[PDB]
Amino acid sequence: QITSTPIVVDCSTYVCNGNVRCVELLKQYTSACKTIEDALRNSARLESA
Amino acid sequence: ILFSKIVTSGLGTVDADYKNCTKGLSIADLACAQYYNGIMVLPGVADAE
Amino acid sequence: ENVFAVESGGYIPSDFAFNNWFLLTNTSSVVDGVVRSFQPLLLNCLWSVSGLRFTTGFVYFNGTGRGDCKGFSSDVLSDVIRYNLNFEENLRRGTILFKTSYGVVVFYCTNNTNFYCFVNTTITTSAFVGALPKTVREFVISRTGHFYINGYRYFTLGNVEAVNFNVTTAETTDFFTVALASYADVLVNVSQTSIANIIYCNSVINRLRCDQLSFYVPDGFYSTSPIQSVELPVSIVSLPVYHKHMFIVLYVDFKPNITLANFSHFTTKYVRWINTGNCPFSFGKVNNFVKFGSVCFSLCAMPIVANWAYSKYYTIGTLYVSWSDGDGITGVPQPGVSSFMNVTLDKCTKYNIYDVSGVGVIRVSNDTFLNGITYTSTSGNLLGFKDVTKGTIYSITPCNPPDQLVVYQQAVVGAMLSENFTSYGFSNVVELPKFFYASNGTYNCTDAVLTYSSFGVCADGSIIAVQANLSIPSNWTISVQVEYLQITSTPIVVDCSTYVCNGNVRCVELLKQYTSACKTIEDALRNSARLESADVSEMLTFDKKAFTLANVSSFGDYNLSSVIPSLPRVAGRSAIEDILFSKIVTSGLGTVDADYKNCTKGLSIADLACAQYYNGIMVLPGVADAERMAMYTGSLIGGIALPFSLAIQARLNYVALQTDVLQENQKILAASFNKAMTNIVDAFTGVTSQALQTVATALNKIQDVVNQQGNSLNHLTSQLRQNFQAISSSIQAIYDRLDPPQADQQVDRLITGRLAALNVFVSHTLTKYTEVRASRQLAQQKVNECVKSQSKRYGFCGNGTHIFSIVNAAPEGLVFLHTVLLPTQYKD
Amino acid sequence: YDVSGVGVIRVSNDTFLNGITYTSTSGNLLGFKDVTKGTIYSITPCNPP
Amino acid sequence: GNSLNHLTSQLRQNFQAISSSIQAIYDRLDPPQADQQVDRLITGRLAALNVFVSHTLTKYTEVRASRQLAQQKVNECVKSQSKRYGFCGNGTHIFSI
Amino acid sequence: GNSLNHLTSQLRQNFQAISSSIQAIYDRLDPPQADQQVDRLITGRLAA
Amino acid sequence: VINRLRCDQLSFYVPDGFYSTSPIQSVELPVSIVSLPVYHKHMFIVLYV
Ligand SMILES: *[C@@H]1O[C@H](CO)[C@@H](O[C@@H]2O[C@H](CO)[C@@H](O[C@@H]3O[C@H](CO)[C@@H](O)[C@H](O)[C@@H]3O)[C@H](O)[C@H]2NC(C)=O)[C@H](O)[C@H]1NC(C)=O
Ligand SMILES: *[C@@H]1O[C@H](CO)[C@@H](O[C@@H]2O[C@H](CO)[C@@H](O)[C@H](O)[C@H]2NC(C)=O)[C@H](O)[C@H]1NC(C)=O
Ligand SMILES: *[C@@H]1O[C@H](CO)[C@@H](O)[C@H](O)[C@H]1NC(C)=O
Ligand SMILES: *[C@@H]1O[C@H](CO)[C@@H](O)[C@H](O)[C@H]1NC(C)=O
Ligand SMILES: *[C@@H]1O[C@H](CO)[C@@H](O)[C@H](O)[C@H]1NC(C)=O
Ligand SMILES: *[C@@H]1O[C@H](CO)[C@@H](O)[C@H](O)[C@H]1NC(C)=O
Ligand SMILES: *[C@@H]1O[C@H](CO)[C@@H](O)[C@H](O)[C@H]1NC(C)=O
Ligand SMILES: *[C@@H]1O[C@H](CO)[C@@H](O)[C@H](O)[C@H]1NC(C)=O
Repeated sequence: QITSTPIVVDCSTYVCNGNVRCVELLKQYTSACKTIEDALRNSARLESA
Repeated sequence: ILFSKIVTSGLGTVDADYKNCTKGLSIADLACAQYYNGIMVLPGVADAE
Repeated sequence: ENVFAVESGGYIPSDFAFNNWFLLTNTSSVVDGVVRSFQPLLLNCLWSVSGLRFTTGFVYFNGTGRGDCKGFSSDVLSDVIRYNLNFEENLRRGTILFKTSYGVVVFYCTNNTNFYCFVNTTITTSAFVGALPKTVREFVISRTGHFYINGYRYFTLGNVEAVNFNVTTAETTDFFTVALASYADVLVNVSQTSIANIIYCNSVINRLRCDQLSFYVPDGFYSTSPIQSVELPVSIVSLPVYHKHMFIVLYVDFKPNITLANFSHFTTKYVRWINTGNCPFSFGKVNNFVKFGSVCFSLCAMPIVANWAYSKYYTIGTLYVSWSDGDGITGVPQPGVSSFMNVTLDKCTKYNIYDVSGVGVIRVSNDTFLNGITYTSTSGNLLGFKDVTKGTIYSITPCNPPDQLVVYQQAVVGAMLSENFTSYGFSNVVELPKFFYASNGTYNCTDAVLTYSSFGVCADGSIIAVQANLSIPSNWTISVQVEYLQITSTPIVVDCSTYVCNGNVRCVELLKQYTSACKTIEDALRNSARLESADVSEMLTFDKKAFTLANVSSFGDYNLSSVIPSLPRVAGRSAIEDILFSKIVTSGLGTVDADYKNCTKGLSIADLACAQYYNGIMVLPGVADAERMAMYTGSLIGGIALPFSLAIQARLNYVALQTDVLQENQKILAASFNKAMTNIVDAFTGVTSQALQTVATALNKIQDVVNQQGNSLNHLTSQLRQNFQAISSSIQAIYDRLDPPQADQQVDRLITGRLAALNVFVSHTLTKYTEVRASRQLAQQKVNECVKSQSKRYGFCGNGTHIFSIVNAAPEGLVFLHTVLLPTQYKD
Repeated sequence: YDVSGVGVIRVSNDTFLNGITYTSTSGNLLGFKDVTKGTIYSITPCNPP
Repeated sequence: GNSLNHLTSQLRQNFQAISSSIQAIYDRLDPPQADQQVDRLITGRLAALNVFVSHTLTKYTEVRASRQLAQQKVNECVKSQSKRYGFCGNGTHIFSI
Repeated sequence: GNSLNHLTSQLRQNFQAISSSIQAIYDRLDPPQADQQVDRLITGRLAA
Repeated sequence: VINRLRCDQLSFYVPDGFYSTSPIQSVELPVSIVSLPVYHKHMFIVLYV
């Protein structure tokens, strides 16, 4: 096996399914999105390089 | 032959093509079902070419 | 005067110092940190009125009464009025007057009756309200009636039309600025509970910054979903039924008389003096197509509660409902056959199709499925439906699915999309095999900077794919190239008990039942930190004599002045590293230095480094201390010095004998060296396409690497607010409210939450370390292959023919100053 | 101010205008103002690790 | 396939909310109680997402070893004759494609 | 040792459910509510 | 103290290293309260059994 296929997720769209009020409420979970999607983006970058 | 013998899994597609996704002409195939949840399968690094 | 011209669009001019603009709050003002919040900071007017012209003079929220606004004006309804004073007698004398929809209110304060403050009200009555703080200097009123002093909400007046002063200055020096404000939402750099500076969440890039809590943005492919329309048309689809209606109407009358009339479809009506109670539905909201099998109403319990001034509550009665689940009862917005089907295509539309409710864009589809009526994905979202009246199949695509942006030099250059039209103000759209790509570039560029797995984007945003006598150069130029490699991560350790139980002794004594939970966490952290310290400690060799060969005199015409580690300790940091450490903006989210000597001595309120220490998040001292790094790098520099230009000439000789060690060429190459050195120190200090772009990349990568640690730390220290479905977020408050039997049944939720939080944070740590390890091994390899040696491959040690390389300390990392030769000024 | 807790209370020489209760990101109180005298009392937990 | 299905199916469960659809919640109740409903869903979604991250990171670190091995095996047995038995197959190596 | 102990001890916690044991919880309640009770145990055990 | 630590390790041997610990707060504590001024109109509720 040489490579997986990199995946990326988008926090707010997954969690709130696009309800604007839910997204306004998700701001209270400080950095709760950042630390997920960063841990996916950086690994995808490493796999590509 | 290998590419024909190995069968993709209906649990989740692992390569997707987004450009037709928002056109609405048809009910979405599994790739756009995922894409409406923000799961965005990226193009594989090692293209067959 | 620090008074300013507000710019068109209501922006504060970015260099304003805010020297009295307190951040307003209803509670618990913060000490330090980046916050994202709504605040009244979009200004319709600011005018400065000096003591020469203090007069009585009301202001309405419609802006009438305003003075000569400075710089800009607008006539929208402002929501708030902010008064910034400069005269110390403040509100101690004179009075504030207010107009309300049913009377007049006046605020005054008196000591001789400290200044205890009172209100007079006429539809006449008076009330005690509070006491004047030591010096009011800024104060604010909301149109809804909240009154704020020095940022804190003291009382409410209800809705107010206009505000007025019976006030005069003490001296001709004095003036006050009055400004009409409305809410923006903003990112604020708070320090010492002062504002330092802000950014508005206006533009897209500012949306990113406003939702990464980061003033810097790295380069990379950040995703977003564009904001939806504030309003929607409504569509409804139903199965045809035999139509019949019942009104349910609740009548209220009182004096300090509730009745039900007559006490397949139905609807509900309700008709400074209703709550949902324990019912799993809300009166009125029942109309929103909730279902029941049957329903009964009687004078679960919905108490009807009168309020006075939002200050007293009186349960004037209770309505009881009983309901069965099932169908045949639904809300309907209006009261014998055939279903309505008001459906709008293309417009993003709230829908209730077959009692599945959502938002999306409905469209006609060419698909023809004989089975079914609604089609769903595995996630349970509605995808499409069949009009039973016709067999028409419709598809339910959500509006604004996520895009991916390309950010470079803190600008948006390009955007991948799933649709063929431009957006965001970009110019042209090209179709690539799996997506569209909008941008503003023109495709003349030939060299990318970002690599989307298999594509490049160049500075314009143009996507590019990537994969007889001779004109020998007459001369070879030298150039400099920079690599940054991360080499360590600063270990963190958590005291599991003091984090989870906050030190409350009952909680600590409860935690013991969570057998070995804390052990297997803190043990994983400790073991990682040991390994980190050992693996770095072993890597930093030394040799005293080899180091001592390094001195700036001992290099002739090649001016390494900025690299040679400074005279202290064996040494101090060298000038380039000094530049970097001053250049990198330290994170506002998580301080990764520590000093615990001060955290209890208490002379000043705890700064972040102690604030996160009280929860046990003990940042350990770094394993690669500055002095040791300087000593190592010095030993390397003296190693490569080991005549100083004669070794260089030996290399030039090898790469081209007859040209590159001619004395004139030697001198020229010394000049080229000094030039390149100067150009890079220029680029690091402030204001080339294969040179300074390397500097840009290294500064980006370093700022990124700092930022990602700060955010990992802030996740953990921010989950302490989260109440995990318990009565309240503070353990002490719970034990005050409950007897131990119920107290434990509540506190078990906080414990099972916070242990999840730690079992995540440990994962962030251990994966970060495993990413670092590969980098450290690679850096070691590059030390062996390309400073202590001469490279035998292009590219691996700079794009160029190898001559020599140089090593310096940097935030958690090493910088390699490679140098290489390039062909130049060809002759046939 | 209806925040209940345990701590050492100590007068502190730092002075501010804004606000009343000073709190960290974790929501622990770090110090409170005396409205009547303007001294700021810092709050420090007993037995930090 | 299993990893993606698990992730995209956690999205269906109700995590002790009244309903697994956010629009249903905001339709049925009044915002101050609907919020302390929806915070259950939000926490459950975040949990599942943070599991899926760990599936991805483990899969990457497991494949990294295999890739580095494959690059070693090619650097041997195609660019050269092999110099040992067994490493590139039971028998005496000649070449590999 | 500690790894495996931390695994096996999670069964004792009731995860806010009425009881830490499935038989008891399914005995004392009616199925359409015992089921959404035991949901809590399921989710807790999976996270462990 | 070392036994107090062992009781947290659930082990009779404690490998050499650095371990985090916290001393124990005292068994009795002064109550202290601070409040804004308010108009007072105290009421009793007294239940008799
Ligand atoms: C302190 O608490 C009060 C309420 O507890 C906050 O006042 C509320 O502020 C929001 C926005 O800041 C107001 O919402 C606005 O209402 C108008 C109604 O016409 C609407 O047009 C706007 O689009 C927006 O929805 C809200 O009405 C107002 N009052 C209440 C009772 O909610 C105040 O902001 C809080 N202060 C801080 C610093 O948090
Ligand atoms: C947030 O504001 C603080 C000041 O309140 C900034 O800290 C200062 O920043 C300047 C640069 O503008 C440095 O020269 C000072 O040494 C810093 N002093 C202190 C005490 O912090 C901080 O940099 C600001 N944050 C950002 C991202 O700009
Ligand atoms: C504000 O409202 C009052 C009464 O509605 C009116 O007299 C006044 O002229 C208004 N101001 C402006 C600028 O329209
Ligand atoms: C109005 O305020 C004044 C002082 O500002 C006070 O003397 C007077 O009693 C107040 N009016 C009433 C009706 O209490
Ligand atoms: C792109 O170009 C057009 C016209 O040149 C301009 O209106 C638009 O703002 C530009 N956008 C960016 C991001 O450069
Ligand atoms: C796709 O976009 C290009 C330009 O971006 C345009 O010329 C072309 O007509 C579009 N094709 C379709 C099918 O929309
Ligand atoms: C090198 O450059 C610095 C820059 O200020 C200069 O002061 C110094 O004289 C130069 N030469 C040496 C040998 O350091
Ligand atoms: C830490 O304590 C020492 C004691 O001398 C003091 O000099 C230093 O300034 C203190 N640090 C801070 C941030 O107050």
